[PDB]
Parts: sequence; C-alpha cells; structure tokens
Amino acid sequence: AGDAAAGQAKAAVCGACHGADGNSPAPNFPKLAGQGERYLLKQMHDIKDGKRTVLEMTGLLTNLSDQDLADIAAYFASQKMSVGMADPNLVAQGEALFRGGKIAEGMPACTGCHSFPHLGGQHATYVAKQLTDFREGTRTNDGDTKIMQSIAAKLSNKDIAAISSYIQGLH
Ligand code: HEC
Ligand code: HEC
Repeated sequence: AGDAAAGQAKAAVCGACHGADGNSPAPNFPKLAGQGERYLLKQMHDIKDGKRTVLEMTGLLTNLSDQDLADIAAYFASQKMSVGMADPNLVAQGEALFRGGKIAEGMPACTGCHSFPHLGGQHATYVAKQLTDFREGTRTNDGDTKIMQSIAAKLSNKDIAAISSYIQGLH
C-alpha cells in the first residue's frame, strides 16, 4: 500500500518525461496518470530488474525502495489520464476493432480486459509502439501466457495505427 501524498515529491524526477502529474505532453513518453496502481508497480519492477528494458530510464529506479515505488505508483494512480483526439480517417476502423475484435481470426475484443492497465487517452504513438513490440516479441513481460503477444499477432500495421488513434480519444 503506497502513500500517494508521499509519492508526489518522490515522483518529481519522473515529471521531466512523464509530466508533473503523469500526463506527458510528448507522445513518445506514456502517460502514467490514472493508470492502475498494481499495473504501474509491476512495470516499475520489470523496468528496474530488466524484464522490460527502458534504456531512457537507466539508473532512475535503482535506488528507490519498494516503499518508494509503491508511493509513486499510488501518486500516479490518484491522478486522471488526460484524453486526446482520434484521427477521423482511422477512428471507425479502430473503434470497431477495439469493441468487436476480429471474430473471424479468434482475436477477442479489447473491451474484455481493458474496460488490466488503463488505455483511454494514452498517446497513439506510444500505444502503437507497444502493440508492435508485443507482436514482434520485443516486449515480453505479459506473463507466461503471452496474451498480448498472441493478441497483437493478429493485428496488421493498419490495424495498429487505427486502434492506437481510437484509444487516444477514448473516454
Ligand atoms: C525520460 C528520460 C524518462 C524519465 C525521467 C522517466 N521515464 Fe518512465 N518511461 C520513459 C519511456 C520512454 C517509457 C516508455 C518506453 C517504451 O516502452 O516505449 C517509460 C515508461 C515507463 C513506465 C511504463 C508505463 C506503461 O504504460 O507501461 C513506467 C511505470 C515508468 N516509465 C515509470 C517511471 C517512473 C516511476 C519514473 C521516475 C522515477 C520515470 N518513469 C522516469 C521515459 C522516462
Ligand atoms: C485480456 C485477455 C486482454 C485482451 C483481450 C487485450 N489485452 Fe491488452 N493487455 C492485457 C494485459 C493483462 C496487459 C498488461 C501486460 C503487462 O505488461 O503486465 C495488457 C497490456 C496492453 C497494452 C500496454 C499498456 C501500457 O500502458 O503499456 C496495450 C497498448 C494493450 N494491452 C492494448 C490492447 C489492445 C489494443 C487490445 C485489443 C486488440 C488488447 N490489449 C486486448 C490484457 C488484454
């Protein structure tokens, strides 16, 4: 159990890339605001011990205690993710995939598990990178099941671009 109030100051070093409140202004860096505390904490441990490699964060988590990480996670989880706009040329394809999946190819809809990390409002650039990394097996911290890797295997590049654009505007 983290202390959100204590996490705010401990999160100051993170704001340079993720935003003071976790709402990053630049699309390369993911928004952390409003993300689930348990998801955030798991990603922090995965990044810290190398199960998920984020070279841009090398050395930042090294000296944070497990309590420090829980406080920071609690702080970001207490914020609210800001919501962007979808591209009108892509949003229909992206929303149809998000709500309906690809029934023909046995791909479940995203709404089954993602309303679990929060997705709605996340930068499209960041989401597309994660879906592509999942598909290519470069991100592998999705458990022994490899659910996201198996799901992203069914998405084309056009699918990923459209779903990512839809998610960016989702609220
Ligand atoms: C830029 C120099 C960063 C600073 C300072 C911090 N983070 Fe970071 N973080 C950065 C990038 C480029 C990425 C994404 C890499 C990729 O997969 O494309 C991240 C990612 C995270 C995550 C994962 C978020 C998710 O949605 O899965 C977390 C939990 C995270 N970062 C936490 C975190 C904390 C706690 C920081 C302060 C100590 C911090 N980051 C600083 C870049 C940068
Ligand atoms: C349940 C079986 C899921 C379905 C169906 C989909 N996703 Fe998923 N996703 C799931 C989990 C359990 C996780 C967390 C993995 C971890 O590293 O612990 C994820 C993760 C994502 C992410 C990364 C989020 C982040 O902040 O980096 C994205 C972008 C994502 N999932 C997207 C996504 C889409 C577009 C889906 C439908 C096509 C979808 N997921 C299905 C669980 C499940």
